[PDB]
Amino acid sequence: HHHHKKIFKPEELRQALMPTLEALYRQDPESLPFRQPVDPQLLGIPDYFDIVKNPMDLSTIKRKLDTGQYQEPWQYVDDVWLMFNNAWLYNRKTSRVYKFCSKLAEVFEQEIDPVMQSL
Ligand SMILES: CO[C@H]1CC[C@H](n2c([C@@H]3C[C@H](F)C(=O)N3c3ccc(F)c(F)c3)nc3cc(-c4c(C)noc4C)ccc32)CC1
Repeated sequence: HHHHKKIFKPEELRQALMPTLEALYRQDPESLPFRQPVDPQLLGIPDYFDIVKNPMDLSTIKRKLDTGQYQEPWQYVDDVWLMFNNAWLYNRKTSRVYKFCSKLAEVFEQEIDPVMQSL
Protein backbone atom coordinates (compact mmCIF):
# COMPACT_ATOMS: atom_id res chain seq x y z
CA HIS A 1 0.00 0.00 0.00
CA HIS A 2 1.22 3.58 -0.84
CA HIS A 3 -0.89 6.83 -0.89
CA HIS A 4 0.83 9.01 -3.62
CA LYS A 5 7.20 18.88 -10.25
CA LYS A 6 6.19 15.97 -12.59
CA ILE A 7 5.17 16.17 -16.33
CA PHE A 8 2.90 13.71 -18.28
CA LYS A 9 2.38 13.28 -22.09
CA PRO A 10 -1.04 13.92 -23.77
CA GLU A 11 -1.30 10.13 -24.60
CA GLU A 12 -0.58 9.17 -20.90
CA LEU A 13 -3.39 11.51 -19.63
CA ARG A 14 -6.00 10.49 -22.31
CA GLN A 15 -5.46 6.73 -21.56
CA ALA A 16 -5.86 7.49 -17.78
CA LEU A 17 -8.47 10.32 -17.64
CA MET A 18 -10.73 9.82 -20.76
CA PRO A 19 -12.41 6.74 -19.14
CA THR A 20 -13.45 9.00 -16.15
CA LEU A 21 -14.81 11.69 -18.59
CA GLU A 22 -16.67 8.93 -20.59
CA ALA A 23 -18.21 7.65 -17.28
CA LEU A 24 -19.78 11.17 -16.96
CA TYR A 25 -21.07 11.21 -20.61
CA ARG A 26 -22.73 7.76 -20.01
CA GLN A 27 -24.91 9.19 -17.13
CA ASP A 28 -28.20 9.78 -19.07
CA PRO A 29 -30.06 12.05 -18.81
CA GLU A 30 -27.86 13.69 -16.07
CA SER A 31 -24.98 14.70 -18.49
CA LEU A 32 -27.15 16.37 -21.26
CA PRO A 33 -26.91 19.87 -19.60
CA PHE A 34 -23.05 19.64 -19.23
CA ARG A 35 -22.13 18.43 -22.79
CA GLN A 36 -22.01 21.96 -24.40
CA PRO A 37 -21.04 25.39 -22.96
CA VAL A 38 -24.00 27.18 -21.23
CA ASP A 39 -25.51 29.74 -23.74
CA PRO A 40 -27.15 32.55 -21.65
CA GLN A 41 -28.86 34.09 -24.77
CA LEU A 42 -30.51 30.75 -25.90
CA LEU A 43 -31.53 30.10 -22.21
CA GLY A 44 -32.69 33.74 -21.60
CA ILE A 45 -30.55 34.08 -18.40
CA PRO A 46 -28.51 37.30 -18.92
CA ASP A 47 -27.44 37.09 -15.17
CA TYR A 48 -25.33 33.88 -15.72
CA PHE A 49 -21.84 35.49 -16.19
CA ASP A 50 -22.49 37.86 -13.18
CA ILE A 51 -22.32 34.68 -10.96
CA VAL A 52 -19.99 32.29 -12.95
CA LYS A 53 -16.66 34.11 -13.66
CA ASN A 54 -15.09 31.05 -15.45
CA PRO A 55 -17.24 28.73 -17.66
CA MET A 56 -16.53 24.92 -17.91
CA ASP A 57 -18.37 22.02 -19.69
CA LEU A 58 -17.59 18.41 -20.85
CA SER A 59 -17.00 19.41 -24.56
CA THR A 60 -14.28 21.95 -23.47
CA ILE A 61 -12.56 19.32 -21.20
CA LYS A 62 -12.70 16.70 -24.05
CA ARG A 63 -10.88 19.16 -26.45
CA LYS A 64 -8.18 19.87 -23.75
CA LEU A 65 -7.45 16.09 -23.35
CA ASP A 66 -7.63 15.59 -27.19
CA THR A 67 -5.26 18.54 -28.04
CA GLY A 68 -2.72 17.94 -25.17
CA GLN A 69 -3.59 21.12 -23.14
CA TYR A 70 -3.21 19.23 -19.77
CA GLN A 71 0.32 18.35 -18.44
CA GLU A 72 -0.42 17.28 -14.79
CA PRO A 73 -3.61 15.28 -13.95
CA TRP A 74 -4.69 17.85 -11.24
CA GLN A 75 -5.31 20.34 -14.17
CA TYR A 76 -8.11 18.04 -15.54
CA VAL A 77 -9.57 17.44 -11.99
CA ASP A 78 -9.82 21.23 -11.20
CA ASP A 79 -11.71 21.93 -14.50
CA VAL A 80 -14.21 19.08 -13.75
CA TRP A 81 -14.78 20.51 -10.19
CA LEU A 82 -15.09 24.02 -11.77
CA MET A 83 -17.93 22.57 -13.99
CA PHE A 84 -19.83 21.12 -10.94
CA ASN A 85 -19.20 24.19 -8.65
CA ASN A 86 -20.39 26.61 -11.44
CA ALA A 87 -23.63 24.51 -11.72
CA TRP A 88 -24.09 24.25 -7.88
CA LEU A 89 -23.48 28.04 -7.44
CA TYR A 90 -25.85 29.23 -10.26
CA ASN A 91 -28.85 26.79 -10.06
CA ARG A 92 -31.30 26.40 -7.09
CA LYS A 93 -31.05 23.17 -4.97
CA THR A 94 -34.63 22.14 -6.07
CA SER A 95 -33.83 22.42 -9.87
CA ARG A 96 -33.30 19.23 -11.97
CA VAL A 97 -29.89 20.69 -13.15
CA TYR A 98 -28.46 20.98 -9.54
CA LYS A 99 -29.58 17.35 -8.77
CA PHE A 100 -28.09 16.16 -12.14
CA CYS A 101 -24.85 18.03 -11.08
CA SER A 102 -24.90 16.14 -7.69
CA LYS A 103 -25.30 12.67 -9.35
CA LEU A 104 -22.38 13.43 -11.78
CA ALA A 105 -20.19 14.70 -8.85
CA GLU A 106 -20.85 11.44 -6.85
CA VAL A 107 -19.99 9.27 -9.94
CA PHE A 108 -16.78 11.37 -10.42
CA GLU A 109 -15.84 11.32 -6.66
CA GLN A 110 -16.14 7.45 -6.65
CA GLU A 111 -13.77 6.82 -9.67
CA ILE A 112 -11.09 9.64 -9.71
CA ASP A 113 -9.28 8.64 -6.42
CA PRO A 114 -8.11 5.20 -7.74
CA VAL A 115 -7.13 6.74 -11.17
CA MET A 116 -4.97 9.41 -9.37
CA GLN A 117 -3.29 6.59 -7.33
CA SER A 118 -2.26 4.90 -10.67
CA LEU A 119 -0.45 8.12 -11.88
C1 LIG B 1 -28.21 19.90 -25.82
O1 LIG B 1 -28.78 21.22 -25.81
C2 LIG B 1 -28.84 21.80 -24.49
C3 LIG B 1 -29.85 21.04 -23.62
C4 LIG B 1 -29.73 21.66 -22.28
C5 LIG B 1 -30.19 23.10 -22.32
N1 LIG B 1 -30.29 23.65 -20.92
C6 LIG B 1 -31.43 23.91 -20.28
C7 LIG B 1 -32.74 23.72 -20.81
C8 LIG B 1 -33.64 24.90 -20.55
C9 LIG B 1 -34.60 24.41 -19.48
F1 LIG B 1 -34.24 25.02 -18.18
C10 LIG B 1 -34.46 23.02 -19.41
O2 LIG B 1 -35.19 22.30 -18.73
N2 LIG B 1 -33.44 22.54 -20.12
C11 LIG B 1 -33.09 21.25 -20.17
C12 LIG B 1 -33.09 20.54 -21.37
C13 LIG B 1 -32.70 19.20 -21.39
C14 LIG B 1 -32.31 18.57 -20.22
F2 LIG B 1 -31.93 17.28 -20.22
C15 LIG B 1 -32.30 19.28 -19.02
F3 LIG B 1 -31.92 18.67 -17.88
C16 LIG B 1 -32.69 20.61 -19.00
N3 LIG B 1 -31.17 24.35 -19.05
C17 LIG B 1 -29.84 24.38 -18.90
C18 LIG B 1 -29.07 24.75 -17.86
C19 LIG B 1 -27.67 24.69 -17.92
C20 LIG B 1 -26.88 25.07 -16.89
C21 LIG B 1 -25.86 24.39 -16.33
C22 LIG B 1 -25.34 23.00 -16.72
N4 LIG B 1 -25.30 25.09 -15.34
O3 LIG B 1 -26.02 26.31 -15.26
C23 LIG B 1 -26.98 26.24 -16.24
C24 LIG B 1 -27.99 27.35 -16.51
C25 LIG B 1 -27.12 24.24 -19.11
C26 LIG B 1 -27.96 23.86 -20.16
C27 LIG B 1 -29.29 23.94 -20.05
C28 LIG B 1 -29.27 23.90 -23.25
C29 LIG B 1 -29.26 23.26 -24.62
